[PDB]
Amino acid sequence: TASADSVRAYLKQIGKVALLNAEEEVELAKRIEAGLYATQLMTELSERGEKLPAAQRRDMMWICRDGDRAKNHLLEANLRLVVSLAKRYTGRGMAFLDLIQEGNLGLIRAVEKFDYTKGYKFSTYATWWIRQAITRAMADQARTIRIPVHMVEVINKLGRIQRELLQDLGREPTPEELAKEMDITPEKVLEIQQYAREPISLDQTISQLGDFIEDSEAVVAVDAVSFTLLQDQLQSVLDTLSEREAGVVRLRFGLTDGQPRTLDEIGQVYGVTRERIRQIESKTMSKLRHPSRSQVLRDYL
Amino acid sequence: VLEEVIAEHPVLLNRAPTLHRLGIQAFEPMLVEGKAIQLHPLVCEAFNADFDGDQMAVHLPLSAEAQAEARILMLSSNNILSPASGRPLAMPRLDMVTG
Amino acid sequence: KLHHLVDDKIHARSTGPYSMITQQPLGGKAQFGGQRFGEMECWAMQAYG
DNA sequence: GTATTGACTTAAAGTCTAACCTATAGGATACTTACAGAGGGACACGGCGAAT
RNA sequence: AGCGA
DNA sequence: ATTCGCCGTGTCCCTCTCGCTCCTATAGGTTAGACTTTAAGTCAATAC
Ligand SMILES: [Mg+2]
Repeated sequence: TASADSVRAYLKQIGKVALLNAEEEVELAKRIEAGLYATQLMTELSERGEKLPAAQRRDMMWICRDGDRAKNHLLEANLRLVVSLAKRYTGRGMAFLDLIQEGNLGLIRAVEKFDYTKGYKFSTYATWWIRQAITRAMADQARTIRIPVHMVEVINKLGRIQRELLQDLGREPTPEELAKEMDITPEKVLEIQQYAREPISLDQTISQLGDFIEDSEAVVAVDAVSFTLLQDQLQSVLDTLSEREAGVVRLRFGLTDGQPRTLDEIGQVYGVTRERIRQIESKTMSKLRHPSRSQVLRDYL
Repeated sequence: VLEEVIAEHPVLLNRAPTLHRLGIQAFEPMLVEGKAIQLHPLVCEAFNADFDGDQMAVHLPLSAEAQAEARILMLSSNNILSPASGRPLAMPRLDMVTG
Repeated sequence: KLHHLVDDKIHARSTGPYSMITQQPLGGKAQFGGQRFGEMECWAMQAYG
């Protein structure tokens, strides 16, 4: 047998309960609405309300539990509608079961927000609610990257237009062609193509691509020691100059803590004015541009 | 300057498939004109290497311990006999035997 | 003259590109890569000690 | 050389408005069961027969 | 996927 | 019919190395974009 198919097991499961008709649906809807109002009234009467008479409390609690019963009965009734609807979409989505469950969520929404006084079979409203929920969940859970609904819709419209034009014309149209067809810009079309891209799988057969994936962002393995020696040389050169000049440069360019101190802060910490320090900075940088202080640093670019 | 760095610094010569222990041996490198590794003819037996176009891999020990290991244990002149039967594999063969 | 010319074979690496998921050196002369010091070579080294 | 004041331009924020993405809800005729479309050694789950 | 030892 | 001893069949992990070349409607968040302010950097002259 090898009965490990949850699909067939679930179908066999949902085949147990019988399908219903319009008057039965009206009865169930009335029962659920009455049960909900009963629970609401009992909560209201439990808080600063009234000591519910034993018999009244009893039969209204019965009404509540029976409303829940009817809700569940209806959901069991229309599971088959869910599967029948879900069949069309499968082929471009996830596990069938996921779509079925989204359909069930749409059903509980529909049975929550159904009205019987309009005198209609429940099937249509159920259908629309189901489809809305399925499409929403499919979109939210389609790709490893998330693409919100309106952009999903324009992507689908672009795809349908391109496919029908391929069927009719026979050639793949152009970005300007799709821009004029969809009343949008060619750059927008290009962006929709770009965001339409789906990730490739690191796992493949060729071997796996993961083998040949150079780590362009990684240890350079030479610039590390290069920067170490660089810093050593800068400390040396700064020691060659005056200590005040060296400290001023270190604070100006953040060589001591990584925090770049500016003219007002350095003038404050040296007890002088920012123009004084600007003169200091200009003279020191002019001193540094003199090649004897720069022959040992020129090669570091 | 390359000569000076090279002097007294052994390298390892792997040949796949490394059937047995002498597939890897440590040699003192010396610089040679051209682009082909010049291998001493008398380790051909150990490497099972005829010169019909076979290729070898040069590794490079770095730490002092690795250099000592290559120098003392895996040097060519220190691995003459077989590990199997103790017969010499540096034994002259083929053309030298004919001579 | 056969098409197995030295210029198309000689290869070396001191430090070059690296793999992604595993941090091993890459492979192939198209890249730099290094030589796979494989399991039998490991055995040779252990036998030497 | 070292430390100042008074324009004169400049980058870095701060803010106001805004404008443009983005997440969420709903859509009320009827609409009721997925799909399918090597070989070898070894062990464990199970045929065939004598005994009580 | 193709190829050399 | 259960026990114990045989056979028999079905389902599963493992086998050289190295290289090369569908739509609508709301409400809220985000950023963006430009106008305005301010600390900031510069230049010219100067006195000691
Ligand atoms: Mg050969």
